[PDB]
Amino acid sequence: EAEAKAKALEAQYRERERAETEALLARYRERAEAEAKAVREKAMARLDEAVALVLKEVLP
Amino acid sequence: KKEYTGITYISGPLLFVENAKDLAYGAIVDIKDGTGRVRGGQVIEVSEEYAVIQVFEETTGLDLATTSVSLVEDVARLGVSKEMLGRRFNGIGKPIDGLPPITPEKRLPITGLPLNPVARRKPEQFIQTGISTIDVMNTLVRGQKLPIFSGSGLPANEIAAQIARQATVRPDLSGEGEKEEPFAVVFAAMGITQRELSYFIQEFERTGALSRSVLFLNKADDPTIERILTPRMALTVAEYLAFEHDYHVLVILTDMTNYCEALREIGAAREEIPGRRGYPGYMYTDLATIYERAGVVEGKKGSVTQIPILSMPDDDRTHPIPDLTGYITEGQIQLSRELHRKGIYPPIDPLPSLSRLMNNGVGKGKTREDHKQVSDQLYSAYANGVDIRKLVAIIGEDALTENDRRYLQFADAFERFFINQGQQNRSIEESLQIAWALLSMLPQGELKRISKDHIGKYYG
Amino acid sequence: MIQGVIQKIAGPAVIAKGMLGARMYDICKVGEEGLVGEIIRLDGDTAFVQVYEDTSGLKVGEPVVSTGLPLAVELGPGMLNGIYDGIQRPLERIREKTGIYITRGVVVHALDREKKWAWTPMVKPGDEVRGGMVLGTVPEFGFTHKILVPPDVRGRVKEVKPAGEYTVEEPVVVLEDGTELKMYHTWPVRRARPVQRKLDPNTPFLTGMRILDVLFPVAMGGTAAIPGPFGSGKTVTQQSLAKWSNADVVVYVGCGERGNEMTDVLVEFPELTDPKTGGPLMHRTVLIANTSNMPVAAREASIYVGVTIAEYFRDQGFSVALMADSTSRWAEALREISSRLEEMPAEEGYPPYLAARLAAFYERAGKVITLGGEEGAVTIVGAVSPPGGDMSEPVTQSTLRIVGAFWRLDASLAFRRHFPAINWNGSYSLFTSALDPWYRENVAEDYPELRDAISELLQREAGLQEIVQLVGPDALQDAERLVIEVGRIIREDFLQQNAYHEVDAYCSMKKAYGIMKMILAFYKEAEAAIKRGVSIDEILQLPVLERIGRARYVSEEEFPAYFEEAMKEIQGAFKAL
Amino acid sequence: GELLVATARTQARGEVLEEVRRRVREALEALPQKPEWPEVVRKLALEALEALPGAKALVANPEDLPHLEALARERGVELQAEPALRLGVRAVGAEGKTQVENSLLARLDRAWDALSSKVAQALWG
Repeated sequence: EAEAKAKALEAQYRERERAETEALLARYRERAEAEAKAVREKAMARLDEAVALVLKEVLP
Repeated sequence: KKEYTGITYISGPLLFVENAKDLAYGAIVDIKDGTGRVRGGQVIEVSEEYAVIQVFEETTGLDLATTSVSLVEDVARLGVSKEMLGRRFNGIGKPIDGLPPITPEKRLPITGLPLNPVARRKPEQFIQTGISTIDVMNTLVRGQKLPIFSGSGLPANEIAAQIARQATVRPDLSGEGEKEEPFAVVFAAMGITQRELSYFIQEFERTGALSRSVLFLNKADDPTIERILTPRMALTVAEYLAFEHDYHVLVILTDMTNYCEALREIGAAREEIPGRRGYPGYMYTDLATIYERAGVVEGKKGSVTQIPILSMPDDDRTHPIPDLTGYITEGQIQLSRELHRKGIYPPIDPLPSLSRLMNNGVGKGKTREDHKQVSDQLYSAYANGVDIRKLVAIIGEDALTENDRRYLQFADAFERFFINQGQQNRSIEESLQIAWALLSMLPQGELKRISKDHIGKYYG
Repeated sequence: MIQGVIQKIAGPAVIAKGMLGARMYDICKVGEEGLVGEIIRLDGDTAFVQVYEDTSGLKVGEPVVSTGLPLAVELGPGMLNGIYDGIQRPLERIREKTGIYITRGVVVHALDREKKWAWTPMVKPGDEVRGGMVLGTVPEFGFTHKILVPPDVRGRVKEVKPAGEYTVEEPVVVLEDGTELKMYHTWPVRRARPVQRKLDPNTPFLTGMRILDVLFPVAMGGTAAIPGPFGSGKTVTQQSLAKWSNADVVVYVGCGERGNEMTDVLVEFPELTDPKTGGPLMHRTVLIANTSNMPVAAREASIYVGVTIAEYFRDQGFSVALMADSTSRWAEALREISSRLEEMPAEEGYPPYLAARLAAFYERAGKVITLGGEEGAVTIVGAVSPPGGDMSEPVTQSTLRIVGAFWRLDASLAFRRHFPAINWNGSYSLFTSALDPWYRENVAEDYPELRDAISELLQREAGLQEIVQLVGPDALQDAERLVIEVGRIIREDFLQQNAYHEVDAYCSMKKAYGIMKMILAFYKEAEAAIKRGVSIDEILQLPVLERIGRARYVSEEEFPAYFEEAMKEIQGAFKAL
Repeated sequence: GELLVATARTQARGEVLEEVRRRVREALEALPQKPEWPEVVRKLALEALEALPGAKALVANPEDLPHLEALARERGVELQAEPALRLGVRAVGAEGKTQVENSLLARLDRAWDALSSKVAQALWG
């Protein structure tokens, strides 16, 4: 009975670890893609202004 | 921008440019050959007569009708940021990860201004490692720069790996509540070969530390003069992340022997009069300006704790590299060959190691009240066992008296059940209980340094 | 193609002026008789050439012609079944055109340029090639020497000739770029032939001898250092490793060395046979001789020529074994040129960048995967010859920080003519922790615990022989004499490799496992009876001790049938009690 | 997962900075073929000549040789017309020992670090 309970607990723990790792990797990849697209959109929104500032710092 | 031509002489790491008025002393110059190759170099002597530049890379391919010398950074600076905890660097801090460099929050001088001892602080709080020798007798606390000597081929890399993965300050016995922040590893390697590199990076990806660590790798197949820049460049980032973000930076400076050989090469190219065994005199000042950029400051909860790994040449405490290291720094941990043939992991002989500032770390409340007397009694009893082993080897086993066998059983029981362990992580209570188990082998009366309270509360 | 005249000649050094733009480390034809020199210490408009031949007989004002492009070899087919000298010009050619000597300044070819090899293509027009990509194949001896893209060549293929037979310089692949590709290509000997990525060593370089893989093994990408003074073999051991291994090409680079060793290797190899193929052993061994009478500057060319050839063969799917013999003479070459050039010496004249040179040498070894897709590994056995033991010398305590194994030869133990003279303790290998799963799959199941037991019994005998010597063997209790006798069984029975007898000169792993399992079953069955009250002097001349004592001279076709019956005698020998 | 998210955000910020750097590179390309580019080249030539202490030769493009020719007629400098100099000028001082650059691309290479350290915080929000 102890060996059967140990085998069942190990299999259930491995299954729960695999499912939780899949869910956490999916949530991390979703947040990564969302934050990357949002940062690209925000940088494009803040763009075209300081380029002339860096050019005036560059041009004499 | 303002190039210079007129190289008169090139040999070894050195090259002599002339009409070099406006090269500031100690600046970075990139060397441009005929076909596009660019090299690093540092200025080390300026005059209106001429100037001298050392070369950060190989000197192959330089002619004299070309190879212009271009100026940057009057003193040598590192751009420094915090988007920095994932990407490795070469010996001069170019990042090799297939990603763009850091957007620098600041610009810092790589040499390091010397720290004000008024602005320091007592290095107080205990750090456990798991390793019972360190966590019982030779205390490792926050803010100390303790080096680990290695012999010929003793596993220094695995000791550094275990203290990298499973060392943790314990807030609860210190009595401050908790914040329980884990560490941050500045791993700077100077001529590790390939195998040690593989072992360290696979150990770090198996413990998951590469999301909070930085590597300045300057491998064996890298050029041989950028080893002078590697530790100062790492400790610049260490000072940064400690003293601007309240961290607990641990710095692994691997294999200082290659730093000292590179220093010997640049000292002997410039004819400079060496001290003992061909090392130049300013090696003391340069190992000082590597080591003593470490410690704790008052008020700011950032902190730097260093493990420099030495490799003793003739596995001795007498060669100038470990000798001058042990004069500069405060407390060291020495490995030994004699225990290593007995499978004893980690092979730490506990006599010649010494914590400099055990005395302020442990005591009442912080560790337990017994710890100082316990450590002193272990030192004295085990030293008596070790130097009675030689007398036993002289006069034979059957020529022994009482308490000689008790010291000898103490000696080998100690060397096989205190230091001898796997990669298991022993606590402070667990190691002290194993210490009382080993102190159970002696009859009382000889336990002089243990006072009456501890001997009347914890024998057995 | 800058051209000056000789200003000054001192030592083997020719410092020639007028070089205003001679780049570093060039090959320059110095002297009017085609001598070959390396260029260091650029100074004003004046170089500093060292010459790789001698210079006894030159004058002032002879022209020095730089060739512009640095010291390089020509990697291609035809290297096998070959001897070379330090600048890689093969010696049997010179015998074909000089005699039985070496003269100052012949001008010959590093490869044969009149041998017709057999092309077979493996690309088509219109393809893309980057460096290190497979182009074509040539059967060389038992071989598929696959000529590949030089690692600085990238572009579109225009045409490729079909499967004819050709000269080794024939332009056979022309890109859609204006680039041609011959069968060879040059490469400088101070640069690693670059790889995609380095692996980790997990498979043992089967060194073949008993002690060198039972006790202190070397992995396939690993490096080993062999010290040892005179009279401690070292050459029996190098030739035994050249004969009996599992390499694919052995690059035997011997510098500062006897001549009898080189001619021994060239006499007795074309009749003996590697275990895998058949045919002569000589068709897998490229050897670079540099006899100690040959001029002293050629050695630093020779060693890098050897490791360059090793990388060119590790790019072709071959687990290359390299034997760099007597690198202390290469350290003497560095000492001689640095003392010729008047720099600072440190630690007995060895110039302080010797650790950088030696580290950049040994770091070229390892287990990589090349750009074509093959795997590969190159291993280095570096024989260091320290003066008198005296291991605090800078060459030995330089190379001790960068080796994966360290096989310290003794001097005392090679005076009872025990061979090989490996020290039991104080010699150590760092690959025992990684070769465990391969062992547990491919020699035995309980192989690592077995040699754990053997190692601790060797340690116990070494810790017991001291009181044996001090108090005398009168004071044997009962069991310490059995420890002594198992020690005598081991160092008289298990470590006694002759390297001259025709079945002892190669050992396997299964036969070593069999003998070690026999010794441990012998000890674990005698230690049962030693507490039953058996006289320890009684137990010695039981007849199965001869049956283990000459149990190494059977071959593999004889060893299991002898083996299991020997253990049957091991069991039944104590039923006679 | 957090390391992957940080790598994604770092690659996004680096790609935005690379797009801004390519826009500035196109601006530097368009700055040479401009109507006020001769006045700007004369201003940069005056700045380089003030930077050139005691030099001898100043080299620039041939069509740019008119754009500061009154500056070239001033100060007695050896005006060399080298069409390699697409942006900026060069200055060799009197020995063959000390060159000086004035390129807009070299100025961009000298100032892109400060451009990162300031304008990335400016343009991130």
